[PDB]
Amino acid sequence: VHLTPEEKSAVTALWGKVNVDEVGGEALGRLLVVYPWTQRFFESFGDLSTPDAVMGNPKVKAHGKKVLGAFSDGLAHLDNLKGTFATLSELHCDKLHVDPENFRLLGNVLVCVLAHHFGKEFTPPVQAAYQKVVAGVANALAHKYH
Amino acid sequence: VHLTPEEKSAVTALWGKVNVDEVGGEALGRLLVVYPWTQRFFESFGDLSTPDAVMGNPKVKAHGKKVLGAFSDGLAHLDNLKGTFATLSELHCDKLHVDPENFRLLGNVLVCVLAHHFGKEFTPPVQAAYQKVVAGVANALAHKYH
Amino acid sequence: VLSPADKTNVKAAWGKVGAHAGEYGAEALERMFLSFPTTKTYFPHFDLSHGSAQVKGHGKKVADALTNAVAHVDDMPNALSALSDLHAHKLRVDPVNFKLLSHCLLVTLAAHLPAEFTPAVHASLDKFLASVSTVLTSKYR
Amino acid sequence: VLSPADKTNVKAAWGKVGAHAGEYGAEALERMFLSFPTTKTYFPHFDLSHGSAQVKGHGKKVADALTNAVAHVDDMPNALSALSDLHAHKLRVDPVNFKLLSHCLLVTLAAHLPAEFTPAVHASLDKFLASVSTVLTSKYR
Ligand code: HEM
Ligand code: HEM
Ligand code: HEM
Ligand code: HEM
Repeated sequence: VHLTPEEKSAVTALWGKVNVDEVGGEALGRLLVVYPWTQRFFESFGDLSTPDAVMGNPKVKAHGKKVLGAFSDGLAHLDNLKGTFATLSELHCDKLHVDPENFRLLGNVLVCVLAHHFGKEFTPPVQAAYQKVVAGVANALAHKYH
Repeated sequence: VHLTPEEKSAVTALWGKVNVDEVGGEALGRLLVVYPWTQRFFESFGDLSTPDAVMGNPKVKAHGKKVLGAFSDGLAHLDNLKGTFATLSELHCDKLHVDPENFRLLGNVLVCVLAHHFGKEFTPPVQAAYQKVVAGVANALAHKYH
Repeated sequence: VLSPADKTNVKAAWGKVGAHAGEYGAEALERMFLSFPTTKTYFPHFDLSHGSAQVKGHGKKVADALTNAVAHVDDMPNALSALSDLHAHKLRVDPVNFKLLSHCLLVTLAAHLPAEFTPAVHASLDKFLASVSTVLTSKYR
Repeated sequence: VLSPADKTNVKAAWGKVGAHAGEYGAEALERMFLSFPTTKTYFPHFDLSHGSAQVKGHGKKVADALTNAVAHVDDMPNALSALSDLHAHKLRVDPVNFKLLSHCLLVTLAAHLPAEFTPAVHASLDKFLASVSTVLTSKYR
């Protein structure tokens, strides 16, 4: 997708304050809470009973970090996204059996974590730009499912 | 969206026996009947309450033909769909203010009318080629929305 | 909610499916696995190819629940409670997938019941299933 | 069904919003017209300009209906000079936009109420607005 220069720089600049370890963990844990059925992948993690142990599990944090990190790469490939995660779309599919709705799910709770992180700075124009990213990124990662 | 040499043949070959006029007013009619909220763009046609009235509404018929008419001409250029529909995308958004989710609902109703029409001739592999295509046309009419 | 006329069109259309119900089952599924590839991420244990007996047996079970469902149309939340707990808790199958099966199922009925699948019956059938899907996702959170 | 630990979560969250309700409604709306440009197809008769007295006047009503919902958590519709069954018949808004409004009306609350936005109060807020969209889309067909 193409991004209006200032709408592309609102992404660029805001990302630089994001504590990817705090937001990465909170993005995944807050997802395992809110959309319960998303745990069908995270059974190896362990204790996910109450939303408490869900958020505090060192595996949830640990995996939310490398989930956000890879996101933090498509942020450079802000033109051709497919030729980036296409690799991970093979994985998440064939080998990992992951339903693409859950990616679309991640992008939205992430939009909320950021707004819970930057409060007022997360204006509507900035959220909107960050939507163009997450939706398009979600589709690139779920391009060739067969 | 992507298709393949053999899928195109199934699409094109199954489209030859199609009576665009007929199925056009057959699909738009059954759309307005299964999803009656789409009638918000049609106060200017007449009685649209009872299904008898919707189906045999001369104005519904006249417009089904126009839509599927312009739908048909889109199959020809199945390698450049977003381009082919760039001017109808802008007209539906700016001029008509047609929520793009109508195009997806219509595509699903159009696939039922095509299964209803060909019976066994509309096999699973024909539906899958046809779903791709109708999803393809829907993303193409929605591309110019802002 | 299903209107009285809806409840009449559903039983009238299902009555006509008959012994073929489990037959249409496997077909709605195959059409789903093939049309929406994403749907087969929930079947790593199933041979999903065509001809498959597993894709057939299961379709028979999918047919049986819509029959029990048609049988208890005024009490679906109690007749399908068992399955709802199976899909949300033990299967954890994302709610956006049922909308996917209900479509293939509907197309499958447009292919075998051309006489009965009128615009009125089509609509009542898109309702009945949406109501089933709903019940099946009641217990997700 | 909203568990009892949900109702009390939703209640404290909105009470904390206090008078800010209308302020928030209007903000979720503008966030929605920006992030989800398709939603603008329903307001082509609204002054959609920054600071508009027509959106703020609309965010108020939407909040007044959300406060009434909360204050009758056993019943969700009916409000203002025309709701009741307003959306289903007069507006005819595609069910798909209801989930988009709820998202934006949650990022608004995650922005202004970072202390009561624990990842548990978020789940209740989510289940709540989903139950409201489910009630407003109740008699559509
Ligand atoms: C859209 C953002 C995402 C990115 C870029 C991403 C990235 C990753 C990477 C790099 C791997 C790990 C290394 C490997 O297995 O070879 C992975 C695996 C996996 N992903 Fe994602 N993922 C994302 C979203 C998803 C979603 C939405 C789900 C949640 C339901 C998910 C669930 C998994 C699971 C369970 C694995 C398998 C276990 C493992 O990591 O080894 N991923 N992901
Ligand atoms: C996927 C197929 C679709 C295509 C190719 C398409 C095509 C067209 C065409 C060619 C026109 C004429 C515009 C003009 O006068 O320049 C039109 C008008 C219009 N379309 Fe679409 N359309 C599609 C779907 C829809 C849907 C889903 C609806 C809503 C149920 C709809 C509602 C409208 C409206 C409100 C008008 C004008 C109606 C009239 O005055 O007769 N269209 N469309
Ligand atoms: C439209 C409503 C649906 C019906 C009528 C239905 C019905 C059933 C029934 C009757 C069973 C048998 C349980 C047993 O006795 O073992 C079952 C199992 C299952 N269903 Fe559903 N289901 C529905 C939709 C879905 C959808 C859309 C999916 C996902 C694509 C799905 C996935 C599963 C899975 C994975 C199993 C387990 C099969 C196994 O491993 O043995 N269901 N369902
Ligand atoms: C789930 C949250 C929703 C609530 C609580 C809500 C609330 C309201 C309220 C209180 C009214 C005013 C009643 C009156 O003036 O008589 C109304 C009107 C309306 N709603 Fe909704 N609404 C919601 C969702 C939607 C959605 C999602 C859309 C579309 C994006 C929408 C579009 C409209 C429009 C166009 C009006 C009429 C305004 C006018 O032109 O006067 N609403 N809504």
